Amino acid sequence: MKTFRWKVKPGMDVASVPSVRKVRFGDGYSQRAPAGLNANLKTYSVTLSVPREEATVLESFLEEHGGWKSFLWTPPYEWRQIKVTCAKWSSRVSMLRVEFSAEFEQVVN
Amino acid sequence: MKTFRWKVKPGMDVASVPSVRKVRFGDGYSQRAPAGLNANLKTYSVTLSVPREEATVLESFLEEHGGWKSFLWTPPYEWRQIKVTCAKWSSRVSMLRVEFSAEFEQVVN
Amino acid sequence: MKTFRWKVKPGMDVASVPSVRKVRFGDGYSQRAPAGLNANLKTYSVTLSVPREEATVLESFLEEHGGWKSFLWTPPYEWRQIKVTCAKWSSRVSMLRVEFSAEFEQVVN
Amino acid sequence: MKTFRWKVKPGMDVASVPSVRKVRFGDGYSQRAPAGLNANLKTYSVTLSVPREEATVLESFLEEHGGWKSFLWTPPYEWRQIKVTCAKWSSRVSMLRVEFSAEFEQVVN
Amino acid sequence: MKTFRWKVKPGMDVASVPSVRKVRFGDGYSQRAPAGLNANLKTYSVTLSVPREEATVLESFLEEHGGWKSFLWTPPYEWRQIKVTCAKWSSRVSMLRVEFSAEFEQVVN
Amino acid sequence: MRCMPVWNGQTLTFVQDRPSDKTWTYNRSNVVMPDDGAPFRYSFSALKD
Amino acid sequence: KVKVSRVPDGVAEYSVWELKLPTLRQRLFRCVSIRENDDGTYAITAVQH
Amino acid sequence: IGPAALKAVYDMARKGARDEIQTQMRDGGLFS
Amino acid sequence: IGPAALKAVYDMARKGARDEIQTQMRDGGLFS
Amino acid sequence: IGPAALKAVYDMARKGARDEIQTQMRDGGLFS
Amino acid sequence: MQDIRQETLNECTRAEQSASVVLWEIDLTEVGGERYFFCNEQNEKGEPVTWQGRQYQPYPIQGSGFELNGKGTSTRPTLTVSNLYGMVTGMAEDMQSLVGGTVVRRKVYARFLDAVNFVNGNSYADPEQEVISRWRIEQCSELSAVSASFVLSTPTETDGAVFPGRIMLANTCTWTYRGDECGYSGPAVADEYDQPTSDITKDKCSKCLSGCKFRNNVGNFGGFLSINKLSQ
Amino acid sequence: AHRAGLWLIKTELLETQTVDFSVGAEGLRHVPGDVIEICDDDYAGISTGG
Ligand code: SF4
Repeated sequence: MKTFRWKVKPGMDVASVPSVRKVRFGDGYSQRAPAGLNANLKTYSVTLSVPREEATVLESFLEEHGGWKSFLWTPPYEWRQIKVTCAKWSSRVSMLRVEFSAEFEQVVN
Repeated sequence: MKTFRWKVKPGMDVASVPSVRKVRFGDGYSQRAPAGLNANLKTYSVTLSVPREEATVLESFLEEHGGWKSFLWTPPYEWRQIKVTCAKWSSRVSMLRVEFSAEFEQVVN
Repeated sequence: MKTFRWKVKPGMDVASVPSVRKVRFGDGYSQRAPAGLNANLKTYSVTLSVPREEATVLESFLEEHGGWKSFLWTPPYEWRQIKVTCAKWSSRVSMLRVEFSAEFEQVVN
Repeated sequence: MKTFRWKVKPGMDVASVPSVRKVRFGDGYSQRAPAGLNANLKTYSVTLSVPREEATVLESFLEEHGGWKSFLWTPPYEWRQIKVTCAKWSSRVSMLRVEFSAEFEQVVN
Repeated sequence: MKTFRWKVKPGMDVASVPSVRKVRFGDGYSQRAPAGLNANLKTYSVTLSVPREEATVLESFLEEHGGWKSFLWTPPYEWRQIKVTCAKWSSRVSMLRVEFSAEFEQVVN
Repeated sequence: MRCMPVWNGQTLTFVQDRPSDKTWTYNRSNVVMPDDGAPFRYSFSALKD
Repeated sequence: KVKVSRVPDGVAEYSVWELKLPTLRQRLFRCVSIRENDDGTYAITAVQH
Repeated sequence: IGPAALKAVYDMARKGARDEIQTQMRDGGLFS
Repeated sequence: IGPAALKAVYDMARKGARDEIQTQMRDGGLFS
Repeated sequence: IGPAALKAVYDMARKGARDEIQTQMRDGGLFS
Repeated sequence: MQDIRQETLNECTRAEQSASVVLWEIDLTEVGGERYFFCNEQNEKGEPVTWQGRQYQPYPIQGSGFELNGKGTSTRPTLTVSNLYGMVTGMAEDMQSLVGGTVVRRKVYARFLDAVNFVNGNSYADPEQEVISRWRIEQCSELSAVSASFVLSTPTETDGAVFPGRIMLANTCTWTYRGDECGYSGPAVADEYDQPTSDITKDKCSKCLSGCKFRNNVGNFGGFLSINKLSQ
Repeated sequence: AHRAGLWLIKTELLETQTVDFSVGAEGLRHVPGDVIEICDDDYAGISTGG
């Protein structure tokens, strides 16, 4: 499995929405319990800035995996290696730099 | 049950909406009555910033509870201990500090 | 019936939507007539600024009535005592002050 | 019927949309015809400001008509007396003056 | 096939979203696979400004192709000739120059 | 015997068609006003019915 | 304002009143369905009697 | 707009189904 | 989105009802 | 919200139609 | 009219009212289980709601669709109750899907609720004010890890019933064994395969003429012998 | 038999109207078969209730 070696920019947004089972009719008694083992999987909203020449390498790396294959990446948030998948990314070309925006989703497999 | 220790940055938003049963008659007359035996429950919305090293502790604390376990916390609004549960949260990772944004619902359980 | 003795801040918004029965197909002849006697009931959007210590009293006053019970209040707009109900209110706690937002609805009963 | 005497602030918006019957054929050919015998009716949107003491008079005037009676008014746009009905209106109560915002639709009745 | 000659101003947005077939199992396990045999296709969004006299040439060129014919063009992003088609476009006419906005979808046909 | 068998809350009761006196009066203030503005909606039987 | 012959005991404010003229004829009805609703209201259907 | 739209559409679908059956019952329809 | 959505959903419900009745009419259905 | 809403409403209408037919078939309904 | 008490009607009339509480009771005595009490909310003191002495337990349960109409089909209300913790599964594996038991529903205004619930007590407490209705569970439409949904029905339903109900058969007896009509009460005689036995546990009539002759009870035979000669 | 036919004829000649309305929080008293009176101001044209 290939690894992601590029460096992210300030402002990463880590969104966590745990999966839970809750039952509550109206305002009555409420019961909650977890849905599974790996309930909490975070999605990292990263931002990358690379020159004009090095945009092709990053674009090729993200394209060859597609939305299916998963690569290793070590988030700066917690410094523990995880397996993520990039399903969508948008590039804003400038005169001397290219800015990338993507969402990496943690996966178990 | 463990207690929430970290402090909350100013700007906390306390939103409370009671539940009532309304019937609207012909000429502006009406019937109003409370829906349930128990009093209403508030939804404190908080924002707090912690250093980069201490962000892992808070993230792990919120992660272990999932979205189904409740922890004690004394809101600055009224200064009385209550039971709150955090269903979802997010963080924005700057250079020196991490800023968490979460909505603490109140549950009587 | 308890009374509301607090003072509102500039910008109070009075919205009136008279209840009327109108029938008109396409661009044809149109007929209009009132729906009932107390057709026009105004809803007042108020904002209150009170210190940290006095927030508990106002919050208790609004919570005790709930969305059902109605209290007496004399608006600064027309200076005539009316019966209103507060169905929702939100607090924004700051370092030294607390700011309240609420909607008072005139009721006949 | 009573006449609207108060004056309007600059910024009046006059929106006139006719009603037509269109059929779009194959290659850009079409059929167009007016829907009704009578001419279209404009929808003047006005805003006006009055002192605190004179706000009650205007509010009572708009209140007695409800949303079903029409009053004469000479818009500055064309300077010809017409028949208008105010279905809804709002007011923002400042410290010295009250600002009304309303939509006077034109009716032939 | 005709080739696109006019140049694109900075700020070009390249959006690429692959197509995948995802199934989410119980405990966070999943199945991922590409939907189709062919690689994904990007959708460049461009903005270009040309003088008033040259605006007619570009407008006629884009009108000739309609929304069904494709023309060759070499994006500055990667510098490899591709087949693109413009389904819709717009232009804002100033005093001296006309500014166009269009989205060039990539088609393998 | 022209009675409609309806299940009351607790027992199965039979409602016959014989003259009876009124129970309660509902004016325009007792009934709910819909957004349409019509408290009561009346409908009639068909010609061929 | 009216002036009734006698005032029944404890006629509270906001209580329903009806005027029964001798000229007008009563409009009776017969319930056939009462659909309990979640809002706390009941939908009542009737047929002429 | 959430499950409430689905529930409302289900109620309207059931009403339409009853109306269609009653329409088809009369002379000329499928059930006649 | 106003009553127009209700009317459109009602028309689609009636169409679905006719289609379902015709589907159940053939061999193996409820009406067979 | 596009044709997908129409397809979903059509599916819900068909489900409601089947449910209504099965409800009517039992004792007291139109089909009984 | 239901004979509702006067105080309940006075409460219904008023403009501002107290909370309306529905108290569910699921009875499984006829099937063979125990009666279970549930309620949707806790009281003001964070304890189970106490009505009379029952002390209904807090549990997420909702019942919707109740109606009073005799023109068309039966009513068939719906009741939804959650089993995140697996209670409904435990009742359904054991008591055969909770089919046949009774469900009783009471509507009591919170004004008349027992004085134990409120921290300051209730001076208007009156245990006689309630509205009761009985239904019978019909089916378990769904059972999952999140919730479980039953469909109720009236106790007097006519779906599988045919009126005359008694068939004239040539070789088979329709009575119930040792019942009122068979009128046999004596020592165990034979098995259901006309094999001699003496144990009382495995004594069953075969509903055949030999099975009846084992009892010397030919007089009360349900069937009518030698019809098949005439029907032929 | 004649009365059985006459009942249909008379009930379909005389009673030809139905009404539908909603009554809130005090419908506990009603069960099918109750006979109620409707005082509609718009129908009669004169104020009869309040
Ligand atoms: S066959 Fe004889 S003993 Fe057996 S059930 Fe019938 S009547 Fe009773």
